Amino acid sequence: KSTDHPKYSDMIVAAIQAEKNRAGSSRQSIQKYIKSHYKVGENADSQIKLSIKRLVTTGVLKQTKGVGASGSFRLAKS
DNA sequence: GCTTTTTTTTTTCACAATCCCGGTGCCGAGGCCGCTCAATTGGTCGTAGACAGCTCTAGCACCGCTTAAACGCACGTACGGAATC
Ligand SMILES: [Ca+2]
Repeated sequence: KSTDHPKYSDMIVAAIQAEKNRAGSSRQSIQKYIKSHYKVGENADSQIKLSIKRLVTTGVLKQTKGVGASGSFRLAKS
């Protein structure tokens, strides 16, 4: 029953939930949609990718396709 | 989830065009022939260039500063392209 309060992971729950029920939000896609006056100028997104894989493992996130040329990971309903 | 609607299918039917065949007939690809001139045979005679030996050109290697240009990095404007009509 430990409430964890992440930083960049909080940043991706708004970047995942900004689009709804159709599987269209990728690491490459999210990084260009989220890069607005806060984050590390360069290689901030490597931690974006670490945040997303750990978010998948909590159970909040799922995937249909991912990495390379195309992807999509979105919030599996609680 | 449930009707109650659009949206996108699939299906079914009639029709146009193309496709494949054998039948037919015409002519040019193919080969033969008989001749001829260009390739071959064997010859002389000259030098183009292969090769050895030497010169010394200029390409390579290396080095030590002095910036100028490349890098990367942040930021956001005007650009590309999706949408509409
Ligand atoms: Ca000869």
